[PDB]
Amino acid sequence: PPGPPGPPGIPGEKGPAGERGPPGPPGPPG
Amino acid sequence: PPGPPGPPGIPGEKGPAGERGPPGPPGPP
Amino acid sequence: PPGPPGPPGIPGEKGPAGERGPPGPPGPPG
Repeated sequence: PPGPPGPPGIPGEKGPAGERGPPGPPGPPG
Repeated sequence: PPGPPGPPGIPGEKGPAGERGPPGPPGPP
Repeated sequence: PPGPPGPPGIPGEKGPAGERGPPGPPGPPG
């Protein structure tokens, strides 16, 4: 009779980096 | 007679958060 | 005789993309 199921697959890879954040607030008035 | 293939692997981790944004605009007059 | 185990499963899917980064710092003085 055929044997047991094989091992689980390896984990997948880490996902891509997220998007760069938005610009900050305006600086102090000059 | 080997058995059937194993189950699919676990998902990978979510990617890192993006980098911080740039400085804001220069102060206006 | 005892059947050997099956082959490994397929690798997992990748993780999703990361979250957006934080806002930048305040701009420089005018």
